[PDB]
Amino acid sequence: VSLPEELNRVRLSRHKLERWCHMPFFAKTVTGCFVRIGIGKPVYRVAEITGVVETAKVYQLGGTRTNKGLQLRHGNDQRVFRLEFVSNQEFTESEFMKWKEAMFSAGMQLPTLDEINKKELSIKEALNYKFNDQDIEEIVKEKERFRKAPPNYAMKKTQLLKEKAMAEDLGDQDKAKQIQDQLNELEERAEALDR
Amino acid sequence: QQPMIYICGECHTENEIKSRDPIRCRECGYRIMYKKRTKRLVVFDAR
Amino acid sequence: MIIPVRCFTCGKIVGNKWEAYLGLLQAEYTEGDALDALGLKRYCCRRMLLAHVDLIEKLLNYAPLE
Ligand SMILES: [Zn+2]
Ligand SMILES: [Zn+2]
Repeated sequence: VSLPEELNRVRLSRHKLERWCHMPFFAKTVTGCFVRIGIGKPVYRVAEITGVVETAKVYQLGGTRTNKGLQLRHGNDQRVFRLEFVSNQEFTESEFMKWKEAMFSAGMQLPTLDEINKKELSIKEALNYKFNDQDIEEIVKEKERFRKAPPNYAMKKTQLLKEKAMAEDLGDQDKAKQIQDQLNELEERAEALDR
Repeated sequence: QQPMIYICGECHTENEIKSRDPIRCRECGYRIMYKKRTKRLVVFDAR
Repeated sequence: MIIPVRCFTCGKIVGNKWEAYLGLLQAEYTEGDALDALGLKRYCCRRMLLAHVDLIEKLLNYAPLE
């Protein structure tokens, strides 16, 4: 592997990562590809995807929002990164040479061309993967975990659910919390309607 | 390359649903979703 | 469901008078006076503002998103 054009085949752009924010096997299909993480002025450094991590900071990336990190490493220098800093630009000649030099200095053997050839098909086959298994439930659970509930049309459904939970729960503290949450939701809905 | 995009019932969020797949919203999870308007030349005469 | 654009019988433009008619009714005027204040002489065109029902509001309550 000595060309940039062949190396850009497995480059995971910022638009493709938005479709696997909650798909399983994220540590298998993603581990192996390279990304053009932006460091910051326009200089970029290619880093290897060692694995997957989870950050405690929740940030929104356009439409969706994820808090998962990405444990990268460039030769020897490693630290936590985020999926929002990745750029969509392809590996330039200067950055390609910089990455080659970093790999040679770090002693990490360059991945063989056949390795990239057989790895680039992983993303292609995962993209057209039929969601026949019970993965949609986990996806929706993860999405709703961070995504706040009131938005946008489920206000009445959420209010009914809160009332039902409060009625079912015989505890005093839980009842008070449910009543307070219901009152807050009703007040927010009234304010939105008035606006 | 048309994955037959749909519109969630209550989320009013787009979804990509292909054949032999469950009909549910990508988030929350509902069982209702409508289609999107055609792209054809919808031309009326203001008569 | 929405104010027509023209009087069925006459043809005089009446669509652009619903907001004005509502404002005139709101401030102080009465219908019989507001109608001629807007300039609706023929009784055929007055039924447009008197009889018209405003359902578009109820329709807008069912906001698709947000
Ligand atoms: Zn759903
Ligand atoms: Zn008339």
